[PDB]
Parts: sequence; C-alpha cells; structure tokens
Amino acid sequence: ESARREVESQAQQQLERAKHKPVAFAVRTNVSYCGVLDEECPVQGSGVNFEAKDFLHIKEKYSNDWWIGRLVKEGGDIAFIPSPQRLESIRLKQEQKARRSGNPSSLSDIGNRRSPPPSLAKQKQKQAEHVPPYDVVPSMRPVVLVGPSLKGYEVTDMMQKALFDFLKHRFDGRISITRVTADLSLAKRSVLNNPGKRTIIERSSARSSIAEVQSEIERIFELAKSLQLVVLDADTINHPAQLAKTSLAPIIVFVKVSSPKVLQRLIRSRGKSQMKHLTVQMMAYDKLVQCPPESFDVILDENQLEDACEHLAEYLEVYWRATH
Amino acid sequence: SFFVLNLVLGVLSGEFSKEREKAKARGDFQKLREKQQLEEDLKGYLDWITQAEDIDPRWNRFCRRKCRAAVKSNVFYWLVIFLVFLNTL
Repeated sequence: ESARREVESQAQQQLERAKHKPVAFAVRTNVSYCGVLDEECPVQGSGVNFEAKDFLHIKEKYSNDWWIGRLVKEGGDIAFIPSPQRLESIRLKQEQKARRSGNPSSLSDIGNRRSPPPSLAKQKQKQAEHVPPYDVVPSMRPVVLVGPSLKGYEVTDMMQKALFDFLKHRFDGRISITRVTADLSLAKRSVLNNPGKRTIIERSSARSSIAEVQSEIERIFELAKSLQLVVLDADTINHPAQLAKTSLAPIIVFVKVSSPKVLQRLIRSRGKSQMKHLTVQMMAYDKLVQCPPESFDVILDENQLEDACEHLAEYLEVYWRATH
Repeated sequence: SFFVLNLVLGVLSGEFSKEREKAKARGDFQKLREKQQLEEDLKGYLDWITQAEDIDPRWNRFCRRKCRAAVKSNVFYWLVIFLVFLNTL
C-alpha cells in the first residue's frame, strides 16, 4: 500500500521541524471525544479526549479539516485538536448512526412512516442560539481577584494593592498590569450582527458603553501573545456569574475572609463613614462564596502576606513555566 | 494524713472531671475556641491592611518598610532578648 506509507509520516515530521514555532490564539473545548473510532488524522494519535475547556493555544494554519498543534503542560511537546468545522460537522456524526434520530420509534412500530430522518437533526437548523465550537481566549488567561467587598471601596482594593506588590515583585519581567474602567460583566461580544462602532450615526445602540467596553478586548486576547494573565482593576465582577459566560473565562482568585466576623473589625477599624453601604460589603462578600469555586477555583484563606502571597505564587509558578 | 489526702484528691478530681464532661456536652469550649481564631485573624488580615497603608503611588517607604522588616527580622527579636538579659543581670 503505497498510498498509506508515502504520506502517513507527514505529520510526524512537520510537528517537529519548527519545534520553536510560536503559538498564538487559544482554544476552549466543550466535548472530550475519543478517537479509537474517530481517528481520521494523519498524526495517528489516539484522539482528542482532553476535557471541557481544555488548555491549549494554537496557530498552525493547517488544512480545512484538522489542526495539528501543541499542548501546554509540564512537557512542551506537540498535540492535536480537530478544526472547528470538524467538531461541528461530526458532533452529529457520532449520532448520525442513531437509527431513530428523527421521530420514528423502535417500540414495535416499524413501518408507520419510515423514510429517512428529517434533516433538522443536522446542522441545517441547530439554532439553540447559534453557539459555535471551541472558543479562543488570550495567549494567557485573564485575571480576576474577587474580594473582600465591592472593589474600590476603602478596604476592598486595599486587600489588592498589597497583594499586587509581591505580585509585581515576582512579576516585572512578567507583569502586564492594566486598569479597566469598563464593565465586562455588562459586556458580551455575542451581538446579533454588528456592535456599535460609530459615534453620532443616530442608531438605537449608539450612546452605549458597548463601543468602549469591547475596545479593550484587543487590549486583552491576542495582545497577550507575550504570555501574561493580564491582571486588572475591574470593578465589574462581584460574583463569578456574568464574567464566566463568554470567551473571557478569567482567572478568578478569591481572597477568603473566613467567618463573617473578622471582617467586622476589618471594615469598622476606620470608624465613621465606611458604612455608607453597610450591608452589601458584608452581604455581597458572602454573596460570592455562596456559589462554589471552579471559577474562583482559587481560594486564599490565609494569614499575613508572607504565606498568603505564596498561594498566588505557586499557582503561577507551575502555570507560567508549564505554558511553553 | 497521706492516704486520706490521696482519697480527697481522687474524689475531688473525679468530680471536677464529671463536671467538665457535662460542660463539654452542653458546650463551652466552642466559645473559647471560636474566639481565639477570631483575634488570630484580627491579628492577621488586620496587619495585612496596614501593610498596604504605605504603598504610595510622605516619603516613609524608604524607612517604614525597613522598620517592619527589622522588627520581624529575628534581629530585633534577639537584641531585645539580650537587653532583657542585661537588665536582669
């Protein structure tokens, strides 16, 4: 069989010739589908059974069917992920041979209407919300440090300025700080056809913050190509709910305040004034912990900075190195 | 005098234990336990708030940042011990 042998090793050589090739963009998976029955690849690899929202960033402009790539971990080896159209057209192929996929039943009623199943069980409609396959993210992951209360309110960011000092000490060679005065929790690029771009065009969505809140999507995303989670001051996420829907999916770090009794003297130590909002700073705080991490999967229950900063350090100590 | 005092000690200790066991059953150690962790964090986070008091973005960062370090440098902890030993001497 000259056909199989003459090409099969094509992928093996081209994923190692430019071993120093620089990665770009990113991928956020949703289905870990194996490849013993779904190989269809020149790499001869087993499959793409990685995870939902897997960690790998890819730029190799391969054919219109599959995308040979790289996985970021302790090893800097090369990987493989199917092209977005491949996962789109095959997410029904794994259910294409599902016999009664249209409407006929196998419940002893064989011959009622018969006929091939309707085309609607394909990508002819698929109109839940027209949600695409794997989503990109920056060359790094954006950062959120939720806690202890509504950011910018006395103590709130003062728990972050101290946390950003050793951070910038470990960084500054890694640092990529920015301060965003725009609401990502009120920002979603899933607009219908075209977001607002003009200024006085006299449209129904002209005097909207969407124009100046999507403008820093470019200040994030592929701008992170030099590798950097990119922290921010965003007074946007007081709960990991609105942020973790779109392609952002940020690094959510939760500084724990333990029981709702140590923050009393933490916020009342300044005496008068600080209770302008009263409840929320001690209500929005446990309104966060309320839900599970996974988003703020990072938790920071720790005393004086000396070891408290270590939790941030050890997270990014492995993370930064294992990303090349 | 010795046997009798031993009996008194035994009967009193077994009676104090047979009341601390009741107190634990009702619950009083929890108040002491959950109070010591409270001031532990109030000695904790509340020092962390003061560690950001001098992050200046009027020139105390040159010296006050070293004052904190020196106090917890195991040098200002041994110097004071030596001074206390001298005072005792």
